[PDB]
Amino acid sequence: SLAEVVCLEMVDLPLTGAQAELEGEFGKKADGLLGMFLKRLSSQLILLQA
Amino acid sequence: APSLWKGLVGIGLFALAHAAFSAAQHRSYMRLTEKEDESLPIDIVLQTLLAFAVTCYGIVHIAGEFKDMDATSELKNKTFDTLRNHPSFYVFNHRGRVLFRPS
Repeated sequence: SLAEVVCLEMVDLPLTGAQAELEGEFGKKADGLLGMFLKRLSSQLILLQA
Repeated sequence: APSLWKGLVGIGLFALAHAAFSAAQHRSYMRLTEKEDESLPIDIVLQTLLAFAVTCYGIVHIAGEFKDMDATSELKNKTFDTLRNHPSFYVFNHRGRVLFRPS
């Protein structure tokens, strides 16, 4: 049943685990300077562990 | 004092490199997401400027020579007694030689 094809489309893949983690970690709505610094420190620690 | 300046310069350079790495991670995240033409966080930008200003303060202190222009001041302490003897003409005929000869 794959001979006669009427319409065809291509779609991408959802995401990558590390990429999704980085995207979620960057997501900030409203924070102070101390908050951004703490988030950056946490990200650096996670990178060091990895 | 120079060691403190050198250490401060090194610490500032390390902080600048860390800020560069943070900016690189931010741009790597940005490439993931469509559109969202936003700038990098101002906090890390201010940290970058702080690291740039601190490293430019010790870079001037590390090499400070500023010798005196006038040519008379260095020979203001030198005595004619030392100038009287020269390294070319040295006669090895003195009473100290025969005084130190036994010992």
